[PDB]
Amino acid sequence: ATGTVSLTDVGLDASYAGQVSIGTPAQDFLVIMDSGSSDLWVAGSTCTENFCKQTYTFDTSTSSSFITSSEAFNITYGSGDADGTLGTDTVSMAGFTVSDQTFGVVTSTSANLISYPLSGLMGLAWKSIASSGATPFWQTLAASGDWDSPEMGVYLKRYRGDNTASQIETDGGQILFGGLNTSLYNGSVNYISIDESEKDYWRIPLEAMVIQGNSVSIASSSGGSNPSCAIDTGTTLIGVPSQTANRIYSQIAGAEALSASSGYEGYYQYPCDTEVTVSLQFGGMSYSISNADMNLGSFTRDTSMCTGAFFAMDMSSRSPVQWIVGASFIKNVYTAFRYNPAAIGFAELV
Ligand SMILES: *[C@@H]1O[C@H](CO)[C@@H](O[C@@H]2O[C@H](CO)[C@@H](O)[C@H](O)[C@H]2NC(C)=O)[C@H](O)[C@H]1NC(C)=O
Ligand code: NA
Ligand code: NA
Repeated sequence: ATGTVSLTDVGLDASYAGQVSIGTPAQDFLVIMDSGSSDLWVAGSTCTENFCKQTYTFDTSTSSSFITSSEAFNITYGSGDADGTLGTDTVSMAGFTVSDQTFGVVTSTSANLISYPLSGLMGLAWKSIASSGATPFWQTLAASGDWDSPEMGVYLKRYRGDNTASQIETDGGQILFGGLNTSLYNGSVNYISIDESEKDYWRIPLEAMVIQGNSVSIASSSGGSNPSCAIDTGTTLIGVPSQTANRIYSQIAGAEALSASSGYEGYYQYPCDTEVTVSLQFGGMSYSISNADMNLGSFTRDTSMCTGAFFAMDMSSRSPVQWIVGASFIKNVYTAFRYNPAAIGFAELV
């Protein structure tokens, strides 16, 4: 079989979310679809955080199939963390069901992790990085032979650069579970193979980067000659090692690091009237990033300067990834996440 999740684009390409349903009878939630993590969680109805007061929450007491657990749930993202306890219940998405899906019932988070209309997050990466130890929903489906083809196809719609766009766009893209949507891409899919040691994040090697026509050195202390890049639908921008970010912005005349005084340490800005030409090389092909994705607008009162989508994020030397490649990149390609043989594919959008 196949099944489609319609995506809502929240926050001007900040987060892409789809509907999950949990419990009996079903309780429905809009959750971040996150190819950079592997746990499902939803804000619980007992949560006393302010955001929980203003969004839909999961009432464990009104699900007749809910199996409680005292086991703690704790997950950390680059943007913050979420805590609560594990639970088990029937979960559906895209017309599929997992009867005894383990997930987090969250009752605290770091400030501003999520808000209305979101209620949680569904991890689309591999079991080995699931904090809960549970097999991810998507992975159960793939492993069971339920899918026509063992892959997920992703389209993220772009609103950044549209001056009349809303903070909630329900026409936000699509995830196809169990195949690729041939109406949304053109030409052949270029698959980059992922070996058995790399089934954690969805990650692939960066071969090269070109900005303003200059090939940037992508060597790093953590990642050696070539970084391993999380292809991460759950992040907004492109996070890279500090050294690499410095090198990137050195290729744009007039670029400078934003001071920590601004409140934007790790970000860089450059002249707003410079259209930046930039591509990332994966699997022997260059993939362009449109100027509408690259230019985030002015972050300070100096309106002649605009912030770029690449930012400095030094990561744990315990991380297997040195780049986090978010929606800023992904909006420019149709993306296939292939379970078997394990691979990430890219195609030109139609
Ligand atoms: C592939 O993507 C296309 C384009 O988004 C989907 O087409 C829509 O499907 C719905 C109902 O299934 C129609 O009512 C819409 O009018 C279609 N939109 C357009 C622009 O044609 C299509 O459903 C997707 N296919 C799969 C299998 O997910
Ligand atoms: Na993530
Ligand atoms: Na420099």
